[PDB]
Amino acid sequence: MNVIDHVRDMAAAGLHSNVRLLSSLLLTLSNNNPELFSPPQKYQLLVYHADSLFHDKEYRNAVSKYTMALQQKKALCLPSEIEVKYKLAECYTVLKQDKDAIAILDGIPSRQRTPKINMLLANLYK
Amino acid sequence: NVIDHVRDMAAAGLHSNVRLLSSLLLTLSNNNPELFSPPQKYQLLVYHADSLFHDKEYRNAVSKYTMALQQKKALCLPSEIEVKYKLAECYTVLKQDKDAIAILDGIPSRQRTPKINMLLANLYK
Repeated sequence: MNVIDHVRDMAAAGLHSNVRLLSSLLLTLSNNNPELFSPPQKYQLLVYHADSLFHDKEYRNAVSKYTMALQQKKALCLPSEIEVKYKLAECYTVLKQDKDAIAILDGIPSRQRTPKINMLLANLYK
Repeated sequence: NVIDHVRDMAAAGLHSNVRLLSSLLLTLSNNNPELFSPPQKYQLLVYHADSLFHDKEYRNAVSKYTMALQQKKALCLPSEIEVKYKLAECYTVLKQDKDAIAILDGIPSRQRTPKINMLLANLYK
């Protein structure tokens, strides 16, 4: 297996605390040793970390990581872009930035929107 | 930070927990010999060995414990005397009496706690 695999596992088992401190350290290490991780791996790392930040309820931090993740995604069973946007939207909502929550969701092609994503939108339109 | 966190989980008694983490941290440290302070490396090792000890992997604990002491010689931190104790506990369970005795005997008498004196006494029968 692999270090990031282990972070995804720990993520699964819900050791959020651990994922946070480790992914954080991993990220620090990544900015100092580029190509210790592959671009797909970096995306994974960012999502796991942001998810972590999110569960810990530090939304502004999560927001920046999420948007960083999406940037990475632009470059070319990984976390779905659509899953990330959803949580991003959630962060914005709690932060009372609905303009921004709406934007990210609305930017998802209508045919690609999930029931969950449509609920959120619906609520936002109020 | 990180090392501090592992400490807290250990204290909390969340052992099967710290094993996974400390393990991954150890392998990382090894690959980035400059990622962690010598003092922090020591902590890691000790904490990992303890988890290896809660899970009952004594031979493996012995290894980590001895690497710990081996490191603490290059030099907050867990008592070197407490490590030596746990180390002797492993040898004992493993029935390596000679090795248990040696490590305890090697502690200056002035510094030997009741626990240690008892283990020794037991081992001397």
